[PDB]
Amino acid sequence: DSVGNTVLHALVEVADNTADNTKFVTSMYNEILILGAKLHPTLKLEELINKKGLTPLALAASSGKIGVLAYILQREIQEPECRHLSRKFTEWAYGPVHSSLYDLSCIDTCEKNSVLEVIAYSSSETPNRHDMLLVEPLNR
Amino acid sequence: ITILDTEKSFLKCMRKAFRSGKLLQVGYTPDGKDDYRWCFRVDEVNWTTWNTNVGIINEDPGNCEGVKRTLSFSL
Amino acid sequence: LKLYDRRSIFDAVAQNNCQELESLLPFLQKSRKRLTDSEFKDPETGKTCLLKAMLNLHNGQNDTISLLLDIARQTDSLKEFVNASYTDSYYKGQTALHIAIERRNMALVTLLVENGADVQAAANGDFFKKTKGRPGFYFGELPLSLAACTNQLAIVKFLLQNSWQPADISAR
Repeated sequence: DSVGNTVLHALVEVADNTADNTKFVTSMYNEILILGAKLHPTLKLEELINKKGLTPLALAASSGKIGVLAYILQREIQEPECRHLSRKFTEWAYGPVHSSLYDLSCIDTCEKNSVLEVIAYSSSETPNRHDMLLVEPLNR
Repeated sequence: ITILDTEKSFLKCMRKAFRSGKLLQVGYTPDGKDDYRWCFRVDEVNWTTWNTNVGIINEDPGNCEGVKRTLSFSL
Repeated sequence: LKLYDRRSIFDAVAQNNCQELESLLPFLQKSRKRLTDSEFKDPETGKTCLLKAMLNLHNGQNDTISLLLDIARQTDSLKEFVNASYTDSYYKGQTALHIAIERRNMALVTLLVENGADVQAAANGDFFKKTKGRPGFYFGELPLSLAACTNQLAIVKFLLQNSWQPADISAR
């Protein structure tokens, strides 16, 4: 649109942290990436930016959206032909013990807007900055 | 905020700021290539369920700097 | 006379194509070799063709394993064959039986122990120790301790009451 938001941006804008809204946002956020790859496997959907230059990951961290943030970091798509869209990769399992590879591409001070930067430097008008350090690949 | 301001103040810390970088091969992308994406690590347990896992990267357990990937990968 | 090296056998074990595994018996009759041949073991971790079949598991029932055991009885080194284990320092002594009990496979336990897999083999390897800093799982380093700590009530009775070679309830 005129603001620069795409479909994956707008699902973050229309989230409001309630547990009913977290259900069908991340469910609808899931279905577009898979259908993005079927029509366009050459396309990378979450690299795109608006006029403020934010990615749909960092837009969820710039605002206070915690459920959309916890989903994108802990994202595994288990079915084949669209597994490369995952972010949390389990590596081995020996009964109880369950070892996982989280990913650190956009986060961890690598790019222009990393979510480790954007959470801490946010102007406290965006709520739940304190909450967004509780998710698993950041808090460790 | 202490951790971020220390990284901005030093360039040689930025090449050391790759916390658990490891540049690991993870899976197979389209057009048949390795993944090669920087990845962290974690540990948990589960006892209430039986802990069934659909997809597992390394069939053989532990992290002893030698692994063999599982045939669960499609490509 | 189709040729065989270490890589082509392990792949036939892995991807479960039993059509490749039909001339492995006359080839070992040709080269005067057993399945417990030094070239067949993987060098850095002593994984056998039996151990490779345990990790690669299709729908709970690999069928490559039963064909390796049919060749090992013809090369009559079966008791040394199933008792082969990892010699890696991170993996000292983990056998075929430690895997089947782990993966909750009742039938795969039964086929292993009848072929001379000694149930008192101890996993004295650094994954199976405590290692309070390292990643590890401490169950007590013995197969009867493995079936008991992982809630498997059927197998903890079977290991004590198998007619071939019963277990020790007092070992440590």
